[PDB]
Amino acid sequence: ITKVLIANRGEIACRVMRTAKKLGVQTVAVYSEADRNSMHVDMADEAYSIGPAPSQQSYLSMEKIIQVAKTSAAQAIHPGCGFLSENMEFAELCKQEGIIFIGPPPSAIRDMGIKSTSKSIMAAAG
Amino acid sequence: ITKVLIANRGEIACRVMRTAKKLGVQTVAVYSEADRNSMHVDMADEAYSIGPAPSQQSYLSMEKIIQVAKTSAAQAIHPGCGFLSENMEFAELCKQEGIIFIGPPPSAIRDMGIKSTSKSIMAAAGVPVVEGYHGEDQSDQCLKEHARRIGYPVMIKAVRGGGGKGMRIVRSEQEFQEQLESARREAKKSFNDDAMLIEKFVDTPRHVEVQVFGDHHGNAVYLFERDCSVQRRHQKIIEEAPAPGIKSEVRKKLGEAAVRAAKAVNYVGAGTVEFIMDSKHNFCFMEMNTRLQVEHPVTEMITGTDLVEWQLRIAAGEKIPLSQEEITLQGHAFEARIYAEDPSNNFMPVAGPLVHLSTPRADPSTRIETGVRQGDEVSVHYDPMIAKLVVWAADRQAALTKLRYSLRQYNIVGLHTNIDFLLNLSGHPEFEAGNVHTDFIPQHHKQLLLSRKAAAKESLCQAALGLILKEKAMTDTFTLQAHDQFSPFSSSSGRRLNISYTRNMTLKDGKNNVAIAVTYNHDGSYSMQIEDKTFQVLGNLYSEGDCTYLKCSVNGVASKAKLIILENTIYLFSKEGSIEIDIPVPKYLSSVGPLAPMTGTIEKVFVKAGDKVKAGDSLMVMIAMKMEHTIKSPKDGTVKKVFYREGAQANRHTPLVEFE
Repeated sequence: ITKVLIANRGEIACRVMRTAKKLGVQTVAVYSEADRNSMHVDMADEAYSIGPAPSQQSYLSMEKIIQVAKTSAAQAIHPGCGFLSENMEFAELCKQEGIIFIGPPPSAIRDMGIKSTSKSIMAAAG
Repeated sequence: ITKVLIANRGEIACRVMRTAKKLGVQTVAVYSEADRNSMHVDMADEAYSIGPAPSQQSYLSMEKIIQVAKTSAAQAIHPGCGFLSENMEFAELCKQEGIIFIGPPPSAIRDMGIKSTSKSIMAAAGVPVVEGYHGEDQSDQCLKEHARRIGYPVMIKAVRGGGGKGMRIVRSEQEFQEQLESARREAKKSFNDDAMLIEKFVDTPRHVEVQVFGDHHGNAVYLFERDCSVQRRHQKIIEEAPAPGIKSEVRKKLGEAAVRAAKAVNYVGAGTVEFIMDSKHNFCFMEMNTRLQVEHPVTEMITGTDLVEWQLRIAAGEKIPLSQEEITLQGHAFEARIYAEDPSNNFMPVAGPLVHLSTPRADPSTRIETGVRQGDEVSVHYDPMIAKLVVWAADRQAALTKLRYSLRQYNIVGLHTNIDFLLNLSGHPEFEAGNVHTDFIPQHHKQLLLSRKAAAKESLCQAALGLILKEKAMTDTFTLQAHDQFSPFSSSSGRRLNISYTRNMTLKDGKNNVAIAVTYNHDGSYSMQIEDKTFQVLGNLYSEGDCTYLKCSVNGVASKAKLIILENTIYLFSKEGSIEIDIPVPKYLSSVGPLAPMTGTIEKVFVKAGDKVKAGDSLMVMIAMKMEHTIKSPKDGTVKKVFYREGAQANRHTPLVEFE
């Protein structure tokens, strides 16, 4: 991973980018209309806008984040926490598009959605 | 050693002095007339001049360096690299004078001058040298026996001579009929000698260098070997510290073999034993270096040692502070050497001023060693190197990413360098995979020197914005000196009454001109139309230390690049490359036939038709009431007619010569 897109904002976006800079990895972020002058916009090497301030139009969007990853030539996407971090369809979309999803594979995410499914899988393991 | 004289300049002089200051040792340096304002003069506690700029009169002199050591009361001399570092007579002179030579004793230097002498001394100790034969007894029948003894692959070269002709290659046993044909067809017409020597392989060799450090008490340790295979014109360009591509057993074997070699020649100090390998780890000794080398900081990153401190301690009579079982191996380190040179003509060195110098961010894992400050010039009398960038990371791939990431932050403006070559050399699919051998660069040479590419329209928007904001800066610093402060007109807003203002500027991208129409918007944004496409361009300037950065937002895409504007050229340094956009120069700033000054007679004509003069040339001399007037040429070209021959009377404002 030479360039990572961080599909998140604020404290978590800055925490990851500081590590990336330390390692030598380029960072791209997104900022909606709402975070145009937030902390992670200036810390990033490049960032793209998406749309209206509510999260439904900016950070929870599946297509907009991929579109940013493709045009910036990002090799991996880090969802951080709270937006797409538990979105199994997004992890599957990244795989099909060819982008590294930083997180568990879709097969490990989907089976954890139902509490009774993970209870039985783990109980059978001791 | 309480005071050391360093008989060297530049990067190596500063590297040693920083350690000395850390230890508490006073440093003296020498600077010739050439380095009066170089980096190591100010870092030193005291420094002396010697003489004329060429090295023969300053750093290679034996007596001048001793004279400096005596008057400064230095206790030891460190030769560094390249001048007296291999001068055995100087080491003997120091001993006789009473000054500590920091390096091996003369007895260890002299026996290493002759390659056959060190080969025998080390071979007798169990060192795997390149064997072969150096005898003339290798005729056709003997050659068959010699090839069987060393193995069927053979490269045959003359005892005397070369040039790339007359050589014979054996890649199998049943090729001696071809060897006999070639020996008669061409080989003996150019060499004019029957005697030729044999070696084993020439197929993708690698140079692997393992360090040896010994002391005056009989101890020796080894530090982990480097891969030094990547070179062009027999000059090392980059270097890999942990020598990737080998196993831990190879590292142990090279450690023991190099210590046996260093003891065989009774070597003391920090030296290096150079091995050559094939693809199957058959290492053979070729040569040994007897000085503390400039390559060492790339290894220190992965061993965790300080070899300059170690060398000073054993020179004072101490033991090796850290044993061979305490030397670790963590991560990978790379060096990239930045030279003042122009690769477009197959690297000829260039010399000139450095107008801007910026280094990558400091970090314990990013070691920056420079010998040139901003405002300093590159000379022609000494090595054209500017800087060495050394990085460390947890593994090989992380270090290659960090090396390229930080290298693109290194900005030189004022002369041509090899930075773009280093970036294409590291960022090459085969180099990252690990396909490294001594012919890598000539094998892929055409893929490393790439032509200039056209700028994107977004990059032209950034250049136009930087220029506009620089003009604003000039306006702002004029206002700060004005009495009429806070007033309007000072804001470079382009606010016309009831209408908008569009500025039409032209930028030159390489060879081609591009017109950019910049509309000033009421909210401070710009709308820049380049050819047909409109960009919404916002941004400003900010400072970090002594560097100016341009902050851009173009169509919602934020970016940041360093903005340097030097005379006509706009430099944009970003994390994706470096783009140079030129500002065109108008005719009336770049323009800088003739008439008679009074009514006089002409003494001497100079030129006729068919001649050519260049500007500021004597065309005519005329005397007018006893005042000799020499006409000159503001114009240029070739004369078509001279209207007045010598001795004729010319009048006021009468045309003298003509250009067709």
